[PDB]
Amino acid sequence: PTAQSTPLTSGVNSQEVPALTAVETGASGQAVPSDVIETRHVVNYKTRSESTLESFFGRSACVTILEVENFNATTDADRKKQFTTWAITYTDTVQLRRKLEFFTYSRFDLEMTFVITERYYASNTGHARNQVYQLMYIPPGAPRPTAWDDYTWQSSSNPSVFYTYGSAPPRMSIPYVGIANAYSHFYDGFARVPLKDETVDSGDTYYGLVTINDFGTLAVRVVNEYNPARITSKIRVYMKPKHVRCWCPRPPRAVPYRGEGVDFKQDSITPLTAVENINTF
Amino acid sequence: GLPTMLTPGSSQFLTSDDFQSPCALPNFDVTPPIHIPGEVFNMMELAEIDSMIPMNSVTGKANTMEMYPIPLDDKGSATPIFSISLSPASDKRLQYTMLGEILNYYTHWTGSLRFTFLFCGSMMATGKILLSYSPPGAKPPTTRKDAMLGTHIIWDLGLQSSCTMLAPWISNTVYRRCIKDDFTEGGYITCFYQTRIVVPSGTPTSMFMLAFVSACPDFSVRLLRDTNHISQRT
Amino acid sequence: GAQVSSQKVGAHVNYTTINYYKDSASNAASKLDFSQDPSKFTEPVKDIMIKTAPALN
Amino acid sequence: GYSDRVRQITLGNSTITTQEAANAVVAYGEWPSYLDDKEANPIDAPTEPDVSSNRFYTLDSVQWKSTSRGWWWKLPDALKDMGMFGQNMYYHYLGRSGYTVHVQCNASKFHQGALGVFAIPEYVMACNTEAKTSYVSYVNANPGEKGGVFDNAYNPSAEASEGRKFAALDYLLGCGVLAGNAFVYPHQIINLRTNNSATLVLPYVNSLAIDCMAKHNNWGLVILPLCKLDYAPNSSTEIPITVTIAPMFTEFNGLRNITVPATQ
Ligand SMILES: CC(=O)N[C@H]1[C@H]([C@H](O)[C@H](O)CO)O[C@@](O)(C(=O)O)C[C@@H]1O
Ligand SMILES: [Ca+2]
Ligand SMILES: [Ca+2]
Ligand SMILES: [Ca+2]
Ligand SMILES: [Ca+2]
Ligand SMILES: [Cl-]
Ligand SMILES: [Cl-]
Ligand SMILES: [Cl-]
Ligand SMILES: [Cl-]
Repeated sequence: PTAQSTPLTSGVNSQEVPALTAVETGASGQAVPSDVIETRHVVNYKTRSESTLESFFGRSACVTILEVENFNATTDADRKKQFTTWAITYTDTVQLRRKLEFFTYSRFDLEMTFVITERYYASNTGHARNQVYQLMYIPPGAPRPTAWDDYTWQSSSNPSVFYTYGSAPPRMSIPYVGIANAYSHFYDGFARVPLKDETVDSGDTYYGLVTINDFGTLAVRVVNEYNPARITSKIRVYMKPKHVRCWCPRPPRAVPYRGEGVDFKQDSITPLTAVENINTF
Repeated sequence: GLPTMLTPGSSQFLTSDDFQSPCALPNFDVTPPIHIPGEVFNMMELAEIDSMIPMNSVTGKANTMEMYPIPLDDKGSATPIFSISLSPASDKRLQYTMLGEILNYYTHWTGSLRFTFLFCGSMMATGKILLSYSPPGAKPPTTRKDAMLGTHIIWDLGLQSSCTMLAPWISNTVYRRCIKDDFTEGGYITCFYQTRIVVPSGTPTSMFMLAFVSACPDFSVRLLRDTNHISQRT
Repeated sequence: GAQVSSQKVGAHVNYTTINYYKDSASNAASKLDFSQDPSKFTEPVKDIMIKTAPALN
Repeated sequence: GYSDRVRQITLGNSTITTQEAANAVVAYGEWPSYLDDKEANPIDAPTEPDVSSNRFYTLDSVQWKSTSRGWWWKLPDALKDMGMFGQNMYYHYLGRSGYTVHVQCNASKFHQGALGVFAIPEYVMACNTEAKTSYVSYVNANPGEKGGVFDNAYNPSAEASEGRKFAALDYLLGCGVLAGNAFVYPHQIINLRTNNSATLVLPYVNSLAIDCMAKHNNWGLVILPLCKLDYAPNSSTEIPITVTIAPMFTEFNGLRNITVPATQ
């Protein structure tokens, strides 16, 4: 299937007036060039292949950067650097989020890919053997680690991937896991109804998708015990929506995000650059 | 084992690759689908919807609701009412339309652009307005007598509120670039009083029209890219 | 269970797919779907509007 | 004889006439309907109140002035205190509804102005404090039939506790997108020289078959003056905008004692 060909047409002198309409109806303009000019025949062999939803979304996008370290930790703060936990979301970054938010609702499987990088913290503390990483998906309710070597990492039921530094970026598919019939990109509501004369706090409650969304937690550790040389790591998380359906198109984000909601920032709500005059080519 | 030999590309992560991968949640039972209204299949479906051009984005009106309405009056000036380049991805006024926003995820565009004008004066206001598209390579039109040598429509104001002017696909290249570019310049859209707006007494002598842009069914885009319209601090 | 399908044309043409995994979520991209109905957004009107006829009669 | 400008709508015991319409919109080309057995979720026999609830309710009128920046309502919030619809809504955990929205604004052949009338699925709006995100009280999110107004200024609160309302900034559609692109949503325009009414028929829209009406608004209704009201003899004149909405194909599940939401 191709985009529209142009038919051979000459002029008109007619009570048929395709150039006029009434957009008050909620209909967009419909007229095409053959309605208002003399046209030649042009066969259109060109297709809209690359603007299908699958084509538009068919990219692995970075959604977050996580940090983990491997060293001899002697303080609570340093023990907490030996592993990391991250609430799974696309709202840490802006690019994939903005593309998804052309739509109100979506349904897709997810390809997740990871890029893992290291550097030496210092040069005077010898070397470090090649590191193995554990990335554990903790679904809502499953116990979260409090130490890099606690019982949770045995991962009998949670899916884990063990990644060997220098190997191909690890990758796995996630089904459409939504508890509704589609994912909601926008939710105009609350998680509960506050009732007349209840003692529950109404002063510090939130609004929208943040009150209801929970895709669980990614937990990452270096499996190796400490070397004399401290190693610091970054884990870049990539998402590609595949087998995509979307519903109810929206105007795209016009101004910077300032969090997980639709809120905007007072110093960043002037996207247009003023033109010199209404008559500026 | 089966003798194999690794080729170039082995172990790379290409972000536009299209491979199978093991499922982390095997034999998961997805929520059954239901019919939801408003399913979209193609971004070009969204490009065919009219959205308002912020045509009057001048100092004091840019980034206000007053950036959209195009000033009209009953004075019959020979000066153009508005003038804009056919640069639908890169122009300061077209880039933030729905079509402009979609084009800024692509490198290449082709096809015809539809400009629909809604007159929002009183019922008692009459007028004739010339809407012109001049393909590029000549003096940009600043007078009606130059504008009327191009592709144009004479709009008679009346019961039918709206008039559609086409910028038909007229290009050397098969695609134009979604950037400001001399080689793929699109030409000039202008607007003049053909007669003038006339009102009787007890009627506003100044008023507005709204300009909408949409893609025609001959329109398509290529070469997915990141937009310059969203960013974040690092 | 090999699927043979048309490739997207290049400069100047079938390809073979076998699914290796028991979960459809594991599969490569959905095949090109050229489905469209812009009218649900561009003309969602109750009464048919004929382009050549007046929008308001 | 039959005209795109002249329409009658009857639902239950209620009828609307208009002699200056501009066709009617059916959002996403889909008429509302009851929930099919093959898409159903809650298993209790639903209440289908039909004519008691599926009828035109007229909200308090608002005044269009040369200085008005616009109006918003949420649905089903705007109808929560409307006759038997409100009673069926609050006696049940779950509800679904379509709507006929009829926006009414007449003037004269000497007045000018244009209202954009938009039906927005999941109309999530920005909060009015930069100390927090997504920080809106239930009471401010759910004003009922009075709805709210847009502003042309954004003045977020000094203290988080004072900013728990929508920053309904007109040109960003109160949600960080440009208002000029609102036409991607089901809409009509009331252009005073052309028409005195807008009619939008809305199916139920959600990622679920049925949901908690007291927790979740499915639709926003936005009325924006695209072109300001002008009248040469009196620039300070006001003309009413009247909103009349009929629930359609209403269906409720999970009957119990009545929901009485917090009012402060
Ligand atoms: C992350 C970082 O900046 N590391 C730097 C360290 C540390 O600052 C100190 O070793 C800590 O005391 O110092 C170096 O001179 C080193 O050890 O060779 C360079 C190295 O890049
Ligand atoms: Ca063709
Ligand atoms: Ca017509
Ligand atoms: Ca012709
Ligand atoms: Ca009944
Ligand atoms: Cl272990
Ligand atoms: Cl070890
Ligand atoms: Cl109320
Ligand atoms: Cl209360």
